[PDB]
Amino acid sequence: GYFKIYSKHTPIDLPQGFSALEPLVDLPIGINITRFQTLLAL
Amino acid sequence: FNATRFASVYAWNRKRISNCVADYSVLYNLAPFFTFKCYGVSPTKLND
Amino acid sequence: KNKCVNFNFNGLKGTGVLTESNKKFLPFQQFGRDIADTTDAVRDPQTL
Amino acid sequence: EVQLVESGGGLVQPGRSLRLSCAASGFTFDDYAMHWVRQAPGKGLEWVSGISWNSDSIDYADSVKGRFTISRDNAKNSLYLQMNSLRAEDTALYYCAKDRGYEILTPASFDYWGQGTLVTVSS
Amino acid sequence: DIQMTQSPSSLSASVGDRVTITCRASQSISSYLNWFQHKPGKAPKLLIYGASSLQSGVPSRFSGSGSGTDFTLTISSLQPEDFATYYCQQSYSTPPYTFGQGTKLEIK
Amino acid sequence: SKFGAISSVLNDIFSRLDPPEAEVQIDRLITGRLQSLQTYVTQQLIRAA
Repeated sequence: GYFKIYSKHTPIDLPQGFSALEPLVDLPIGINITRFQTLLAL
Repeated sequence: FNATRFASVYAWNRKRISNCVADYSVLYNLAPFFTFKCYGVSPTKLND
Repeated sequence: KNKCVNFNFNGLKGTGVLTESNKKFLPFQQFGRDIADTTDAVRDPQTL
Repeated sequence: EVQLVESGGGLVQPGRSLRLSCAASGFTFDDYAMHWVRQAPGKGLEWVSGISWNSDSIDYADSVKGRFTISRDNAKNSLYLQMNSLRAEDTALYYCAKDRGYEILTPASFDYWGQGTLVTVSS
Repeated sequence: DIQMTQSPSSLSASVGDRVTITCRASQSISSYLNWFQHKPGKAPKLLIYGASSLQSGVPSRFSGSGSGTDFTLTISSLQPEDFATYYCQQSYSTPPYTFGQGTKLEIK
Repeated sequence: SKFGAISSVLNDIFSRLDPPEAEVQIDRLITGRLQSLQTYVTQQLIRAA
């Protein structure tokens, strides 16, 4: 029931390297998720 | 606990508690709560 | 600090000497362990 | 500390109809059942009628069936009692009490009361 | 149906006495009775809900007891503002919330 | 290794449980650690020989 969001920002296909993502935010949501879609700006 | 009405067992209601100090002596010292038996933690230790 | 005291941090009891630590915890990392899986570094809830 | 203010009392001739309102302010009203009860000038208390938290379960006294009607407006936190076809034996003092629970016919009884309003049915 | 009887009607005592009042039922109601105090000049107030459960905010001097067909209320201190009429009400039988007769209390 | 107990820390068992079953948990942990230490000593004796 918790939505964990991990984030990492880097100054640069996928580049070759190793970078651990720190735990950013926990969300006490407790819902079901089966699909998703990103959001852009025109 | 002092809620006037409860929900049915199939649609059981869930409430999340956080960011507060919890005192369990309020629950413990009341006679009507007859069935108070706990799993994995001794009730007397809840206060600490 | 700097003497053998019985400590209790958030229900975690123990006996030891609390000293300054140079370890750089992640801003989120709360507790700490070692190679031997023993709690050797901790963060005070009152003062970060 | 809860308040129960009642109005609509007075004196009417037999066979007429009058209207009572009872407003509460000291507690949450959307989840409590309410009752109207009667006290004769020279006798004890008697129950009259009752409505639940919502207008689903409604009860009237046997002696007053088919004559009196109770209503409830949750938005303004009040209930109402319309008295119809009054007789000479309905000149008592009526109290507007609140039930502890939410249903109508429960072992739970009236918790808080309010000062009764006096009505008279005579010429 | 159900019938409630008040064995005493008027009782006299002093400020330093202990008084008891009994309410009898026609048949068993399973300890589902309530005790109400009614001052002659203001709105009546509940003293006891259930057989022996004391309502919040009232002095602990009053004590209710009894189960089955008979029930009893007792005052141990008799403070000088305890003058009122006491009623016993059942909430278990098919007749909804039928009340018993009054029980006058006077101090002398 | 918890060795079958609810936790591998004695202080957690003390602060979380009453004596009646804290005793059982502590007994389980004690017998497990004793077995491990016995195995270590037996291997040490063989290697010493």
